[PDB]
Amino acid sequence: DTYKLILNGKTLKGETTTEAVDAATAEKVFKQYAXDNGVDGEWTYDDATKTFTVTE
Repeated sequence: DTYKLILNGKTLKGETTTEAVDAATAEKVFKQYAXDNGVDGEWTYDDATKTFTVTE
């Protein structure tokens, strides 16, 4: 299904999606994407909304 990543970083801000079979695939894309974008913050996940949040 479609999973969402909400980025609230110092310089990086946005919302992206990915297509994954499960959230624990989605996390290991998002936790790559957040690497590529040098994001180092606190992560939360809400299953009801299939949304990841990372906050520097």
